Amino acid sequence: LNAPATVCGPKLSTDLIKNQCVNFNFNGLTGTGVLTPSSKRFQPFQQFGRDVSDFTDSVRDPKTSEILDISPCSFGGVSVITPGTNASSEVAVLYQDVNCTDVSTAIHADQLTPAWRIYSTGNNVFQTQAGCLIGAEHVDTSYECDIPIGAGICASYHTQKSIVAYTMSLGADSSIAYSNNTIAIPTNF
Amino acid sequence: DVSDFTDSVRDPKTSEILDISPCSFGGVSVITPGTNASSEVAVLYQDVN
Amino acid sequence: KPTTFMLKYDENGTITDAVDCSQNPLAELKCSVKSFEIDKGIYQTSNFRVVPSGDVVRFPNITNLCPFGEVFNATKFPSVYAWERKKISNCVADYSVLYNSTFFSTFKCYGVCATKLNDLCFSNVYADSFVVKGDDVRQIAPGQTGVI
Amino acid sequence: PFYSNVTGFHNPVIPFKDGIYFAATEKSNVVRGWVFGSTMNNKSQSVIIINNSTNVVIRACNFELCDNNAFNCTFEYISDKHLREFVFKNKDGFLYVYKGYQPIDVVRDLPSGFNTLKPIFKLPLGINITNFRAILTAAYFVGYLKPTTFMLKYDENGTITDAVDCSQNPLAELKCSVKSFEIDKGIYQTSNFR
Amino acid sequence: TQHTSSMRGVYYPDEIFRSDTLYLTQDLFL
Amino acid sequence: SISITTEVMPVSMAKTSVDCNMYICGDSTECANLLLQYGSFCTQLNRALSGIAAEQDRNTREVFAQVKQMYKTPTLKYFGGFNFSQILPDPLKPTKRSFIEDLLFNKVTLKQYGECLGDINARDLICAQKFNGLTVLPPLLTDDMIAAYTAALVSGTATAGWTFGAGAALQIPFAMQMAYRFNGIGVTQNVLYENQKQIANQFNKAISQIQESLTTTSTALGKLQDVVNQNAQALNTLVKQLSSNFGAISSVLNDILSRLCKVEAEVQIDRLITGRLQSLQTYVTQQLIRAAEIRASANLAATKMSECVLGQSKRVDFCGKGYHLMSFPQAAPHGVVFL
Amino acid sequence: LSSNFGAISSVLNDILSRLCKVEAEVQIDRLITGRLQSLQTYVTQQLIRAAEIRASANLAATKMSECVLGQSKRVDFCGKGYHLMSFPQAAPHGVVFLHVTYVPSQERNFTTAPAICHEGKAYFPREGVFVFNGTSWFITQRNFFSPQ
Ligand SMILES: *[C@@H]1O[C@H](CO)[C@@H](O)[C@H](O)[C@H]1NC(C)=O
Ligand SMILES: *[C@@H]1O[C@H](CO)[C@@H](O)[C@H](O)[C@H]1NC(C)=O
Ligand SMILES: *[C@@H]1O[C@H](CO)[C@@H](O)[C@H](O)[C@H]1NC(C)=O
Ligand SMILES: *[C@@H]1O[C@H](CO)[C@@H](O)[C@H](O)[C@H]1NC(C)=O
Ligand SMILES: *[C@@H]1O[C@H](CO)[C@@H](O)[C@H](O)[C@H]1NC(C)=O
Ligand SMILES: *[C@@H]1O[C@H](CO)[C@@H](O)[C@H](O)[C@H]1NC(C)=O
Ligand SMILES: *[C@@H]1O[C@H](CO)[C@@H](O)[C@H](O)[C@H]1NC(C)=O
Ligand SMILES: *[C@@H]1O[C@H](CO)[C@@H](O)[C@H](O)[C@H]1NC(C)=O
Ligand SMILES: *[C@@H]1O[C@H](CO)[C@@H](O)[C@H](O)[C@H]1NC(C)=O
Ligand SMILES: *[C@@H]1O[C@H](CO)[C@@H](O)[C@H](O)[C@H]1NC(C)=O
Ligand SMILES: *[C@@H]1O[C@H](CO)[C@@H](O)[C@H](O)[C@H]1NC(C)=O
Ligand SMILES: *[C@@H]1O[C@H](CO)[C@@H](O)[C@H](O)[C@H]1NC(C)=O
Repeated sequence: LNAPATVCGPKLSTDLIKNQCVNFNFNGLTGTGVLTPSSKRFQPFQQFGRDVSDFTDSVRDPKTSEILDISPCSFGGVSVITPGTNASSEVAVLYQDVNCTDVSTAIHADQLTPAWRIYSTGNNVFQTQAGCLIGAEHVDTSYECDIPIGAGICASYHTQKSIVAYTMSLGADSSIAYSNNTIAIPTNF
Repeated sequence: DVSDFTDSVRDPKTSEILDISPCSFGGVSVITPGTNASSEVAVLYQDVN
Repeated sequence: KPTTFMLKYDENGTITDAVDCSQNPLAELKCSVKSFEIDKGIYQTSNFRVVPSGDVVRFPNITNLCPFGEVFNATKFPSVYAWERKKISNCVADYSVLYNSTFFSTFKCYGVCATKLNDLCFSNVYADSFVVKGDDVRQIAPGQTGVI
Repeated sequence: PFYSNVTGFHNPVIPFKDGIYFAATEKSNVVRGWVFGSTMNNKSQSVIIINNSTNVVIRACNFELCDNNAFNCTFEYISDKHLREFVFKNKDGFLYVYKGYQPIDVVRDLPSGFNTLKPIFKLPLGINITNFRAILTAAYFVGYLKPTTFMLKYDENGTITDAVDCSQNPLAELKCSVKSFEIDKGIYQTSNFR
Repeated sequence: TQHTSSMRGVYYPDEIFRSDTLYLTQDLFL
Repeated sequence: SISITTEVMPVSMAKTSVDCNMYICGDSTECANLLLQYGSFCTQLNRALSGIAAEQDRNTREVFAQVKQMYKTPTLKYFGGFNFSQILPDPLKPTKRSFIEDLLFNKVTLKQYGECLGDINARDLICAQKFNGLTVLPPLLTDDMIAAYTAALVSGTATAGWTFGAGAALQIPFAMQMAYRFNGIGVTQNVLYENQKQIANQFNKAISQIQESLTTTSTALGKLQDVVNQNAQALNTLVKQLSSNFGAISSVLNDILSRLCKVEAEVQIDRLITGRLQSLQTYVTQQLIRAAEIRASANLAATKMSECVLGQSKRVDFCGKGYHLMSFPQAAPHGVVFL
Repeated sequence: LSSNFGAISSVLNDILSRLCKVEAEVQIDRLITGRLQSLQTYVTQQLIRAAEIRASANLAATKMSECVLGQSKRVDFCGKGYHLMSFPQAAPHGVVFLHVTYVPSQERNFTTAPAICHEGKAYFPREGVFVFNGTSWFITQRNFFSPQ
């Protein structure tokens, strides 16, 4: 592949699919990812584009000469939030650093790798900066932090109980006013 | 065992269960007062009867 | 079904309880910490992937076959001191006619395995042809010595 | 290499050591063509790369060579002031040609500046090249290539706009070691001496 | 009709004595 | 004379994580089955990185969350002639920080990290990933929370003095508190009460000089810069090591899997796997060693917050050059600045 | 010890009992490399953890020196409040300190002045502050109300 490819084997070419995680094969260059339109300006002797870790990130379509960007199919860590087995058997799940639509459609289409047989997403889907939180209900009151999730978001087991996710409070609020001719002195200990 | 060691066996003639234990091993320490003081030493065999 | 289980043996060696390890997130937590009772907190258990949902094959507009027969089944072959270079380009090559026959005495591929040659594509192919002595065919190899 | 010595000609059999950088400052297309023989006789194979006014013809045969017929051909290819610059390199039986162009005005001399050269073609002709010669119907310059390490800067669009030769100065080797064009004040370990 | 298999169909995986542990195994289970 | 001096302390570093299979094997299944032969490598490595990530939030919480009360910032910021406006938040300003904190955040300069940063309020949150499998996790306390902590500390110092670190807050005028601190350093009270205007003027001029020295492009915050640089350097090395072949015919798994058949392919993949394991182990060891040093620096920052902001100290040169009177904290990227 | 690191088995006796010596030596080399890697990793982690335990023990010794054998003025070095005295108790692999502290309580509001003027001269307190009940001016100490 020093030049555009001319001597290939017998294979059937298909149509290209965008905005979807697919297996791809461009002139013998195989992989798995999602293809998007690109804004890169290739020169006519250039056929694909490369990363600093020898990963191909852009490619020229060998039927229409269109430049496409390749991105990885989404992956990450899974965290389980529990209030203790002695308290309850309910859990919440954090999918770290991922979009909530990308995991909700994958769950509903049966396309995630940790596939759980008895598991429902429900209507408690909530986007954080740490990732996507499923199974915890967002409330507007603020408490001290019980189980840290991240970016100012904490979780707890509150009230028929349920797991709740809130923004943490820094402390008790109080105002003492500066006056320039009064002092406060303790009378006991 | 958890580290894939066999710790018991069944006798292929009498059908009796036998436990297997390692032969006793450990560390040896030498206690000296110094060479210029004396040439006698004491020996500690660590964790053994 | 092919699953992972965690079994609990008693002090007398019988299985008294188990967890099916792909039923729940809580079951996977119990597998991960290797316990039946969990304290309060948050625990990293595994990694998630999204399964691919399609297939895209993309190859150039090539229709012609290319002359392997007019390279191998050729009347005249030159000397080894004056070999000839031929270029194969713009073709669909089969490669099955080479390793599907017992006609060749020596068939050795450097860099590739033979049956993998049919799936992957090249830019162009170069063919060198000559006639050599019987015991000099082992000198046609990388890093060899001899007069050839 | 940067700031190296090049020979200016205002048609000897010039050697071809490890590849050349050829430049020409023309106004009426005087220098057109080359020949890349070994002994410049009919006893050795030689390739001519000449264009006639529309068409570029490359031919590799045994040639009689004139100054001031053709037999045993093996390769043929036919295809359809200011500064023209070329790079010729030859390895593994392949002859690589790179070409670039630049508008200059006049002085008498090769101007100072930066310009980048794009590939045109590589030929699968398996011969030694130890000599070359230009084909003339106004000056041309010859420099020689050497195995060096360079650091190149690709911009936001993908064009090489700047470079450093890592064998020119201690400062250039420092820039190649820390991978930057700007250096803070201090002392830095760069390499070892034998 | 269809019913549910509430924690049924567990067998001994091999011919090895084990005692007072928790053992993880991967095999064909119900 | 009254002098104000700056001390810069690093508190925390960046929290990082790696997908061990995505780094070593990508999406291959042959590589995964081969990596299964090494036992529990990825699990203990994720465990070590998770321990470091939790330790960083523990460091930040120990340094900054020392008050139990969130004292509101006063409307008037002129206490006895002492001008507190540049170290307290401005109500008519979009950011919720101080002037000096804005300068400190502008002074410290911060790809392929694989993290995802954005704004959640304006829906300007983007998460894009990389094929190498590296990620940077967000801190538990946001920058506004740390700014609120420092604002509460400065307001408690300006309003209640020293008493709130050792009990309940007790109000006192600022000139009487300053006279008590003059008594603490061994000078009598009439020295302050008869020279109050001069002392206030010197305090104001020193405050003005700090925010000029922090504007004229100095390198006083280099201790905070070095930490950032160190992280980037280490992580960049972990990327570039994916381009080495370690004796194999290529550094990409897909080529070896696509042009070789199984028996030779297993040998080449084993050569790649060994080198990638070694690289990742080296990275984890050096991150643990750097985390120990960050922990010691954060412990020193916590004890300086306790003994110089919530009280007056007698230890020589522990906080400042001279006889210590009082001290003010300011939040900085990954650290704290004491005045 | 249950991993085989690419060898045919994780037990040396099986490899030595069902294989001949050269191939057995190859498999034993595969096992040896992995077991050295495991032991090296364990020792490195133990050294890094020993450094942290040593720092904690240094802090415990300076607390025992400055809070049990004396009374300290450093804020929050030993408890919350004004330190009076401290007692040590032994714990498994550790020490527990019981700090006794004085906590002020039940504060009152007073009107205060920096100085008073008797006959054209200024008067400053030696120890305390000037306070005003509602009728007369007194002088007190800062941490406990006792008017003089
Ligand atoms: C390849 O074929 C398609 C349709 O058959 C056509 O649209 C396209 O332009 C062709 N490309 C080239 C490079 O011939
Ligand atoms: C101080 O408090 C104690 C209990 O904490 C109480 O017994 C005592 O009477 C109080 N003193 C006064 C003067 O009220
Ligand atoms: C050592 O062994 C002897 C004989 O078995 C036994 O009598 C003795 O008590 C042992 N020593 C101990 C248990 O300290
Ligand atoms: C084996 O141990 C269990 C645990 O208590 C006990 O209930 C059971 O009776 C024991 N088996 C026999 C045969 O005694
Ligand atoms: C060309 O190289 C030689 C040897 O390095 C050197 O002596 C000579 O000065 C160079 N040419 C010019 C014009 O400097
Ligand atoms: C000169 O150009 C003509 C067409 O313009 C071409 O046919 C001919 O081959 C060229 N001459 C040589 C010697 O190649
Ligand atoms: C052309 O080459 C052949 C061998 O390649 C040689 O025998 C012949 O003499 C050459 N032609 C001439 C005219 O010498
Ligand atoms: C890339 O090309 C565009 C199109 O003219 C131009 O506006 C832009 O400045 C170029 N980028 C750089 C870095 O010069
Ligand atoms: C306090 O300082 C600020 C900034 O230097 C200034 O704008 C303000 O007027 C000062 N307050 C006074 C003089 O009361
Ligand atoms: C999730 O995807 C939707 C649709 O592409 C997009 O509008 C949104 O910004 C994404 N959110 C994140 C956090 O990436
Ligand atoms: C008296 O004490 C109360 C208790 O906090 C306080 O609210 C009030 O402001 C004080 N009085 C004056 C005049 O400051
Ligand atoms: C203040 O002190 C005087 C003299 O001891 C006393 O008579 C008066 O009652 C005190 N004030 C109050 C409010 O108790």
